[PDB]
Amino acid sequence: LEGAGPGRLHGRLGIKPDGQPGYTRAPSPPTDLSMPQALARGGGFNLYLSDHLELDRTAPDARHASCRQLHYDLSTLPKASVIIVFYNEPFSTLMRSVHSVLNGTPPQILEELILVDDGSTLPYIREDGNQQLVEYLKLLPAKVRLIRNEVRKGIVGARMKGIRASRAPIFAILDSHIEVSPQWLEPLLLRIKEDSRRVVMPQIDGIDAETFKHIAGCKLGFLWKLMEHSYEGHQTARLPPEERQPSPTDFQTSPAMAGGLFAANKAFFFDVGAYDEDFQFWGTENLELSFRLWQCGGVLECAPCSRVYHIFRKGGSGYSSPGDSITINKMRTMLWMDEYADLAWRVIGKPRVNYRPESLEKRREWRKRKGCKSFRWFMENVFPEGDVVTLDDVPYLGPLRNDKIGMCLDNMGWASPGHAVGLEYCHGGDTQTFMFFRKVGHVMPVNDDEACLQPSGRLDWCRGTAQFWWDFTSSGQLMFRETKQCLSAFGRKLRMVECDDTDPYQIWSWTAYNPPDTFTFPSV
Amino acid sequence: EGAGPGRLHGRLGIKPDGQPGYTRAPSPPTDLSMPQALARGGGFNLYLSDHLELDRTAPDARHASCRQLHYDLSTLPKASVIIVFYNEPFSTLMRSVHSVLNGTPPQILEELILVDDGSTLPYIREDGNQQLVEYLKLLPAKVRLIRNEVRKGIVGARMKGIRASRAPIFAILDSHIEVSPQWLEPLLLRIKEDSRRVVMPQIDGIDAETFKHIAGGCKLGFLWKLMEHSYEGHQTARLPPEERQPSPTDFQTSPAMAGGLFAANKAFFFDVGAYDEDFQFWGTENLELSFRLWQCGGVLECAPCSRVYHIFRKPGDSITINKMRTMLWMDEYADLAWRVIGKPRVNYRPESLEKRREWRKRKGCKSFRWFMENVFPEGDVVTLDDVPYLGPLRNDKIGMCLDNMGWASPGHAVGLEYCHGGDTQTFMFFRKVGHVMPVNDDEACLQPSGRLDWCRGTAQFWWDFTSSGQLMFRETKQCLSAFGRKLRMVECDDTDPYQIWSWTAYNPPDTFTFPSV
Ligand SMILES: O=c1ccn([C@@H]2O[C@H](COP(=O)(O)OP(=O)(O)O)[C@@H](O)[C@H]2O)c(=O)[nH]1
Ligand SMILES: O=c1ccn([C@@H]2O[C@H](COP(=O)(O)OP(=O)(O)O)[C@@H](O)[C@H]2O)c(=O)[nH]1
Ligand SMILES: [Mn+2]
Ligand SMILES: [Mn+2]
Ligand SMILES: [Mn+2]
Ligand SMILES: [Mn+2]
Repeated sequence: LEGAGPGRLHGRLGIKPDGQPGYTRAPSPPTDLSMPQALARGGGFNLYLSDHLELDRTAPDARHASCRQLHYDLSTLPKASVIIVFYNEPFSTLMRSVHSVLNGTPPQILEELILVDDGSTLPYIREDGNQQLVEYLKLLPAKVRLIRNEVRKGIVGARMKGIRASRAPIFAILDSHIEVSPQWLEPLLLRIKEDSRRVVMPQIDGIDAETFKHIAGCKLGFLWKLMEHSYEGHQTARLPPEERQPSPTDFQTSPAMAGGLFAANKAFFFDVGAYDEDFQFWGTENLELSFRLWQCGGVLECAPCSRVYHIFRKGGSGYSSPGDSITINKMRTMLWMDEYADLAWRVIGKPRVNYRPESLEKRREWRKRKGCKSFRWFMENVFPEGDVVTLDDVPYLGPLRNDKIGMCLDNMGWASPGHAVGLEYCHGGDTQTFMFFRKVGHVMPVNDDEACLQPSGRLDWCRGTAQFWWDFTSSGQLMFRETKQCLSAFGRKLRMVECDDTDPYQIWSWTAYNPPDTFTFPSV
Repeated sequence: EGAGPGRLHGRLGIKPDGQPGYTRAPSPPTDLSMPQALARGGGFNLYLSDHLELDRTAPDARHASCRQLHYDLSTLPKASVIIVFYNEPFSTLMRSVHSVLNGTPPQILEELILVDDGSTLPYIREDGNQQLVEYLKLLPAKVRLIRNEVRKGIVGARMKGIRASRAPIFAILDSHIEVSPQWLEPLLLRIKEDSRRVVMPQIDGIDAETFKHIAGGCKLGFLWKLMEHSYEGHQTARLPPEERQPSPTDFQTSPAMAGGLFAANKAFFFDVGAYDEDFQFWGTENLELSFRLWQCGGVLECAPCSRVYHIFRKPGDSITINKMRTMLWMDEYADLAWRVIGKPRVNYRPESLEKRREWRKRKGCKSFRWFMENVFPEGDVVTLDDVPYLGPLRNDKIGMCLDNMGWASPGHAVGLEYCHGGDTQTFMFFRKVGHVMPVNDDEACLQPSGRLDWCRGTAQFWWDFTSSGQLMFRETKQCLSAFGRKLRMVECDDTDPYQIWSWTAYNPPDTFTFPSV
């Protein structure tokens, strides 16, 4: 288009022949607006507001002041195809994303913008509907090209379609509800140019769901629930001294990624394994990629100078996925965890589903023909700062039983942090199973490695502090280091008392965790 | 203690002197009024129960083929029978305990837990005549009484028993029941082979007035009023051919449960969520468990060889709440269930309900769509596309809507009234059976006579809503007309404005958003 300049590097977007925008902008949201139910009608974010906000919405520059003091030679960088996959995404969010990309990315480095309709059922995105999307696209450069799936395949399914259709040496995947900051793609391209084996991910800022205000705020690990988790304080303390507070312009390696939003050399991406194409809908596809990448000769970095705003959803869901899809994706990811899969399996509930075993083994066959390294290696070199680097760091996993009263601890059915622990009759169920992390002395319910027992008799969010460090003595006591008192089950009440090996009420029996050397997947 | 067949636990309830510790009452009076006696007894004739023996033999209701089975008692897991009760009469409560001990081998019965849910009767009291507490001393040690300081409800009372149970398996029973031979043996074997199975005995009946033993429908669905309903005729026909006439000895799956008489592995039960302990007093806890059980990796089966007789009898806010909480497990279908029970707006404890929404997602429980397509695919509404119309049936010519006239119960006539946009003027359509029904009662069906009647899945209730807007009845090929504020059938003709109706389309959201408080 024409009108090129700073702020609209691809020209004035969204103008018809007449010269007036082809987007009917909405008036200010109502005064009599109920916010808690609007975040459901909008599918996670306030849509009355997004519809009233302009598609060419300026956004503050969130990169560090030192990041702006850089220079990139556009003529010497490879072009890249940005891929935006979307399903039933509202018009305002989807176009504001495309606008933000086209407005803030030089055309010299943007080969194309591929939009992937993953079987949307909205009338504006359907080819048997009002045709608002397709019609409006003619008002965008040819770079922007829409492609569809006749049926919803999921993130993995839709993302491969975009990458497979991409034409550039590099692709950059983005969400359909995003806004970028200046020079967001330039750092990624330069980094992948010098080593095609690097998968680089931008730092993700936020667009508030309710207010749409721009909110600011690199190393990311994982939880044994098979969820991404940001490096905590005690984990950043285990870092090498010179990497504990890296500079704002440095590329920092990350054990894991936050799911989507990354750039990668297309050829390499297909040679390090693309995406397990049996992963369904939403799920843990971000870890299988993270684990697989590192073990098979790749690098995962984050560029603090490449920042992108993202609408994290709140009090609502944008789409509906089946209940089994999440467990399947986790089971398949456990293939890359080797012996540690035994623990991951118990945290997610020792589940047994149809994880498509036939195709999962062919990935194991692929894994061995590629010579990919082990997860123990991964844990010892890529994520050595984790609380569980070896399965010896989980010495006890099982019921915490007091023989005197003949009972064991019980989460009372809610393993989520915040509620109180009670004494009940032992039935050997997951509700009465507890594991121990010796690196931080955390006593946690098996089904949630974020909940930690405290002297108060209740669970709370696990922090690697003196407020959660427990000691399991040789006598069998649960001693709390800070106060140096031991936990007693006297009268079916949880109390702290002077430690004393003669008090049978404070002697506990905790099963030892001596799992196998190799995890054998379940049956179907 | 004198043990043998018929009294597998020995002679129960005898004092040291050698005389029963229960004074039987004489035959009920001849000048007895049944309606007044069935009131003092609380549902069942208590004058008779008091005169009936606690060691009352009962006919074996099991199929003759069920008796040709063999169980090795030494290889079966012990089970804790839990009987919860509130203000249950002595005779009925004890005849049950006697029947259990009399018809259950001691090797497989770890204990029998009696749960007093805050009874206020003098015989059940720590400050009363102490009839129950004393008489229990004359029963084996297996029998253990425990109480709740205040009436907590079924959910509250049953959990107290399950938590107090010490056996790998528990069996929940009513306080007014009598068992058949080998009632517990089939259940234990089934749960031993797969701890994920929740097995239910088939329920026979004890008449309330005469106390006759009555023979007893193993497949159970549900209504959009959130009530269990036994598979109707047209529903059993949608079953696969190999399950339309199941054998008397085969275990048959049931989408839902009809009251809380079931056995389950204790560990499994607590991992499948157990019972929403925010459910209050009596209510629909049987469906919330059923939906949750199936979606979270469990099975609900019925054992036709395990039979139990049950004496069927003859606050209000708790019930609406329990239904709201159950709708959490229905996903988008809650929109339909919500309008059928009257768009209620109450304090459903929206806080603790979210902990279930997280609990459900942390467990990876499947969707209600899955449930309806795999567990209850024989239902009349498998998808919300099976309910295409929901709204007033309006005739623009006379400017009126249909009206249930304030009753909605089957049997009453439909009249024509002026549209006010209320629930009494709302009607939904089930396309699998062509039922025109009032929204507040999916058991009432429009008929050509101009009246509602019990919905039966027959050609006698199948309506067709044409593209022109007519209500055509398939059997007679006649259309409904509102000529003269009267409902009558006329030869169909799209040019007649009196037989053209406007019915709102039902295109609900993709996810149900609960109301506020
Ligand atoms: O079956 C699906 C599910 C999601 N998405 C899209 O994938 C992108 C990433 O998912 P999402 O943003 O919902 O994940 P989040 O980052 O919010 O956790 C979004 O544009 C979704 O609309 C898709 O195309 N198909
Ligand atoms: O607040 C209550 C109400 C009832 N029950 C007992 O729970 C059992 C099942 O209740 P209900 O009488 O409704 O059984 P149904 O008659 O529906 O089979 C009976 O033994 C009741 O006495 C109880 O423990 N607490
Ligand atoms: Mn997103
Ligand atoms: Mn943390
Ligand atoms: Mn009953
Ligand atoms: Mn019926």
